[PDB]
Formats: sequence, structure tokens, C-alpha cells
Amino acid sequence: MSAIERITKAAHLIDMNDIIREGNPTLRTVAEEVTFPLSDQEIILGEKMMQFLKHSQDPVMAEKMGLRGGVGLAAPQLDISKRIIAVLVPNYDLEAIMYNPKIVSHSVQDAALGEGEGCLSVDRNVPGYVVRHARVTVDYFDKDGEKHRIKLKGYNSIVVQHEIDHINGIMFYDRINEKDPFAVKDGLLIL
Ligand SMILES: [Fe+3]
Repeated sequence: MSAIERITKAAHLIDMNDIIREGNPTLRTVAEEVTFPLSDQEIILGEKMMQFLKHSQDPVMAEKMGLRGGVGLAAPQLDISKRIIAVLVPNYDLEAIMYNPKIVSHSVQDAALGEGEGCLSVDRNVPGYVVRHARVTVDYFDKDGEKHRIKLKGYNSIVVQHEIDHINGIMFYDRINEKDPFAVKDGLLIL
């Protein structure tokens, strides 16, 4: 059966085995927008994704399930090519399951996490500053089809852009400067 059918079973607990890794084509394909109303499966998927982030952040649960801590997850990482992402940033400073998220405005200023970025789908390290917009205005729909328009900055902005990149088939290392990975370009804010 399809990944979505499998993952949305009531009994299913997403774990690292459901997360596809580099090389799997799905991570480089642009995800299909979801239509409204959402199917029960699409709603359940978003919930399963958020439960996974919560489990990955619980020391006891993370150890038992063999999970890597994460603050974001995109459906393509589960081999589901739908524009659905989940973000969970503990202070939670940000908690959202977003359907068809889209950046509708961004700052001229860029930003990058000082400590760089990792990815549950990447088993290895690619050091460097992952250059992103410092600030973004994001439109997304929640499970009931209601539209939300939020403004993000700092770490939250980074996390959300990172997940939106997945639904567009972009990986974090694609935004690190090949030549000099730690170059601090003009207008780049290091967090
Ligand atoms: Fe990722």
C-alpha cells in the first residue's frame, strides 16, 4: 500500500524507518498541493507528523523509538508528495501543521543558523551557513481549510523555510555556499 495509507492507520507510529533518505527521488520532486476539503487521511497524516515531532523531542520516547530530535517534518520525507508540513519549536514557541504553506513576503536581509543545519533525511553532516530569508510572511491552511497568515523571524523563520523547501524539492545543503561555506555575505545575519 501507499505510504499515506500505511502511515495514517490508527496504530501506526512514525519512526525513522518511515523517513526516506538522500537519493530517494521523492525528496527532489515538487509536492502536489492538497485540495479542500481535506480527506480524513490528509488530516490524520498531519497529526501523525506532529506526533512524531513530539515523540522525537521526548527523551524517554525518543530513546525507545530510536528517534533523532527534530523541529520540522515535511510529507515528502515520508515519501508522500503532498504540500503538508509540521513544525514544532520548543520554547512551544511554534506549533503548526500547515497545508499548502507558501512564502508570500520575505525580507531583503538573509539569515543563517550559526551552528548550521541537519536533516533527518541526511545521515551525515554538511557544515556551513544555510542561507535563508531572515524574515518571511507565510500563508497556509489548517486542517479545516481556514487560512492563516503569519510572520516569522529568527529560528522559527528558518525552520519553516526549511520545511517549505522540502515540498519544493530543495535540500538544506543546496543553500550553503560551495566555495566558502562559512562566508558571511553582506546582509547575512548569523543567528
Ligand atoms: Fe529536512
